[PDB]
Amino acid sequence: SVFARLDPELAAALREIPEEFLLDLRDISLARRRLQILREPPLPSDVAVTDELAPNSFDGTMVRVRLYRPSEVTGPLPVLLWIHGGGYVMGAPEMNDQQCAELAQRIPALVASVDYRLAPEHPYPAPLEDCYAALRWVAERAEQLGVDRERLAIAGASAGGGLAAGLALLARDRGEVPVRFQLLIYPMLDDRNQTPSSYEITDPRLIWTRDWNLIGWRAYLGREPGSPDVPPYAAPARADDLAGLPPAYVLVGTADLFRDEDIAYAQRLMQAGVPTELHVFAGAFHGFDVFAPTAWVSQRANAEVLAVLQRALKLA
Amino acid sequence: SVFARLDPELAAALREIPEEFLLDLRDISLARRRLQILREALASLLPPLPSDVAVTDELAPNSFDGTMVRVRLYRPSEVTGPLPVLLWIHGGGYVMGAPEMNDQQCAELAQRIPALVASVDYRLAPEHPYPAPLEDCYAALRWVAERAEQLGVDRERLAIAGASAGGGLAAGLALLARDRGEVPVRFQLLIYPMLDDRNQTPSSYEITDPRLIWTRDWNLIGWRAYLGREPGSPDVPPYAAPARADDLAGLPPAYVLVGTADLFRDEDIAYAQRLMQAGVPTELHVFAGAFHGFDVFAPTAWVSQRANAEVLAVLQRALKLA
Repeated sequence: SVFARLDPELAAALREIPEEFLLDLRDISLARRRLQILREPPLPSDVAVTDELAPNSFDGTMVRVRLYRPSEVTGPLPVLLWIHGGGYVMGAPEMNDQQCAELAQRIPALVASVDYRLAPEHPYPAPLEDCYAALRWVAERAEQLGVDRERLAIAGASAGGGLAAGLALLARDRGEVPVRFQLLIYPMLDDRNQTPSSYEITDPRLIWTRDWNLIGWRAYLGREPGSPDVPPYAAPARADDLAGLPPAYVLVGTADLFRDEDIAYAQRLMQAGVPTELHVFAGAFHGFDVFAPTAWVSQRANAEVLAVLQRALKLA
Repeated sequence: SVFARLDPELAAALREIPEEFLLDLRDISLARRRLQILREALASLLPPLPSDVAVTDELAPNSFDGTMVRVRLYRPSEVTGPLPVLLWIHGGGYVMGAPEMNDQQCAELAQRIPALVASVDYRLAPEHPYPAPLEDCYAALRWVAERAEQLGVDRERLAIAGASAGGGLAAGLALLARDRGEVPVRFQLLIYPMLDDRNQTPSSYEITDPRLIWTRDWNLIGWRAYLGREPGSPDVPPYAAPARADDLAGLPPAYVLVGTADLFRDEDIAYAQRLMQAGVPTELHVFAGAFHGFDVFAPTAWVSQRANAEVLAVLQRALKLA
């Protein structure tokens, strides 16, 4: 009944999750250590996984970038900068090792996954400047990394899709690093929590609720959600001028808190002349693609993300 | 340049069409000829209709005015048990087209879903304005449901579908069928539907060159013919222009497809999002750099193949036995 608006296969996947495994953002610290304990087929043997460090001139820190290199392939590689989710307050690149290694192999591409700092300890702009530092490092060291600087895509899921959208705006405005494509998977990109869908999801059995969203945005901004003059890099839904952004793909489910902000952002990209594909999946919840990967709709989503990245990052 | 916003493979397809083959809606008889010529150019490049699909014509009674509506049936031979049914409604801006224009698409859907496909020969504007064309589709829907046990079809697996003007008629038919409460509809498949007469969305101003198939001016002429009133007039019924419908709750689950370079981009996105907000399960797919009719004008393009494969996959899933 909490599951009533879901694709029946997705409802069945969500029913098999024990109540004690669901997110509780009362205590960020517990939710994290509980999540990392939770997580723990092995990774492809033709993908080399290494950790590198990128200088961040924001505060002079070093950002860890986890690289996934397809060992088989020859010639220079396109690159996918991947940004993980977790509501700006949790997650690590390791949570997406499986997906990143699969994309490295199948695109094929060098996948560079950003170990960005978390809120509330490191609010905006720190986590986005971490992503920008990673992007700048890939671009600058392209020949050393054996990548084509002109085939640089950025991608993220949820909070990571918000960071990816804000990275596209920030990269465009700074005029240093060209970005070929942006792949936004159910991006968390509107702090205001005023869309119809932002009121529709309140039960923690649906993964990401309005209550979790308010806590995540409050931590990330260090300001109340919907505060005046939140920078467009922090909450891309607020960005007025979207002209000259990279070609985009946006995916979201109809049973996602972010349905309405994701549709509005994709439509505004289109109205600013940015080439944009938008796919809204019927009865799909937040994280359906990774929490229920055997569902017919999840397989369609995962096959499509691969197909659009193959096409976008393909040599001319 | 006119083709600047298009996927390069789609721009290549449109560059190949001679200027003299394009639609001119300022003369409806000329437009019907231009479409016959385009229809021949497209069909030229396609294989023959499958041999295992029987194509026949039947008549459905229309109690609106007592006329009979031709319904063109596409029956896959290799399936002897109960079939789902797809009611197909062709495009043509409410002023042109015939079911024969989609013989290839309907025969392939009948074979591949598989389903009985029933294609509506609705009357055209301006000779037969709203509501006649929609009541023709309603008469066809009612006939399929009533005759189901002799057609050998499952009336609990009845989908309605259309392209462009046919997608407007399909959306209007879902509303009319919901409100009359006689015939349950499992699914509505709307391909770049023409469903807002008001022409006030940003995308409705973006396409003015006839080389991009459907322009603002063609849209205003089509709507004017269909309504028998100026487009954007007050009180246009929601059945005639579904974008105007206030309450979308209880409509059949939906699939909506449109390209970013379609006049209908913004009305299609808005209709799909309003379905989702009314609790109707809805899939929306907007294809980057795709023009109006990209799926039939440029079927070999990568984006066209993805669109055609997805329409099939979605219908197979919506119409399969539980």
